[PDB]
Amino acid sequence: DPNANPNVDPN
Amino acid sequence: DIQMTQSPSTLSASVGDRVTITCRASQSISSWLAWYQQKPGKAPKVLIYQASSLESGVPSRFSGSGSGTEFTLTISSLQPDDFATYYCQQYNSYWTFGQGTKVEIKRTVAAPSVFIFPPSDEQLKSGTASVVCLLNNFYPREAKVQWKVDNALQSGNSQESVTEQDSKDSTYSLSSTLTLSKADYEKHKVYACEVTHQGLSSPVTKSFNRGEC
Amino acid sequence: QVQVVESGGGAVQPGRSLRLSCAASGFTFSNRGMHWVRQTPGKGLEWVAIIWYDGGNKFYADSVKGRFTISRDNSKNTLYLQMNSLRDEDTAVYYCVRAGDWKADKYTMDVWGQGTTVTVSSASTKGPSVFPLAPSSKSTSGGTAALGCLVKDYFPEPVTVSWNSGALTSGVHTFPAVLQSSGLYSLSSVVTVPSSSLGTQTYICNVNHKPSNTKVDKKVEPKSC
Repeated sequence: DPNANPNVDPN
Repeated sequence: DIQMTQSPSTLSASVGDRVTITCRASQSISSWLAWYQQKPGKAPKVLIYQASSLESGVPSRFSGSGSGTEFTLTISSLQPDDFATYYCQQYNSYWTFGQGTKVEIKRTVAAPSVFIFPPSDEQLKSGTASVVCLLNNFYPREAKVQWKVDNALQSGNSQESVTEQDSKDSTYSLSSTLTLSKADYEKHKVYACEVTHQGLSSPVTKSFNRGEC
Repeated sequence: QVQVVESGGGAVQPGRSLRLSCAASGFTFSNRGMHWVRQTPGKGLEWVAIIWYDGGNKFYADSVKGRFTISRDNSKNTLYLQMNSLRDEDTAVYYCVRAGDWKADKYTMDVWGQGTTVTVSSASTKGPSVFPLAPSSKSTSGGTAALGCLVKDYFPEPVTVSWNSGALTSGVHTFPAVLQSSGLYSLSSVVTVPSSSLGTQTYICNVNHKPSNTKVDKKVEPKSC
């Protein structure tokens, strides 16, 4: 998904 | 692809008025709607995300509402710094923006201060003479600026530019630039700018004689 | 401050290429997704591309598919946009935008840069000339003096003007440029100051025309007339 989280996701 | 439609395209309001901007999505975007604020020549800044969440540092007079296909941006008490264009944006499928709503501010009449600048010696050395007439911090925007050279009204050798409304006092400023060749500039003596405006009881004229500066 | 600064925009001929860069500061660039967005007066704001924090996932608007490429160098805190096969409809202000990190199912963008202007054109780049608008009796009224700088004959847009290296901002009006009949632009920047201190204060206009890498600092001297 292009609208999914594009940043670091630690959890 | 999801299309966003804003209404109205432009609105005029006074300080203290409640402003309501609407944004409609072509299909449901749930609460995935962001609002941005952009001032002329400046970058957009985010105000609201997830339809109603206020970003850190954004004044509380900005409120967002809606879900599905209908959304509203509300400015509870319009301030001079709220002069801007506001854009909605869906982030349900990729990112698409509305066309924007320009917010202009009505205020009291303010007469301009008038200044005139002869051409610089540096530019005259290069063969061109630019004469600049400045109208500072006036309202409304309508103003008549006429060039007179040896008391003769000019036509076809001037260009005007006006600023956007000021973020603090909601006024305009305007420049009128008379451009002549060095040879033509030296054929005449008196250069004058006459300004007519609602805030002036009678026209204001600023002038100089070529060679005194 | 969270900040992104675009660079590289200028005049480019149709069919040729141009690379834009975006310098990030004030946040951990390596941990954020990034966008390119462009703006025009008519078609408005148009999303161009996105890239994941690690440089892997990339998505593009159909309008630029096969011609534009997004990339990033996390060690240099820089975002790139390689633009090939440029057309007239690619003329716009190009913004580099940071992805917002608000916890949710969907994600968008928060902080934008000042923008860089790409002008697709066959006309040549020309740096400006800067002339003083000196304060005098003819530009003084009610204890206030006006002064400024005239920036003439440049292409393409834009020119930016600061005063005293950014330390002077109150009372400044930098006018929108006008289009001269030659196809070159011109603008002026003015400021109002106390007439009482023209003898002791120094007013310098800082003109930058990044498309031509022309930077001019002009001290505006008062005239004795």
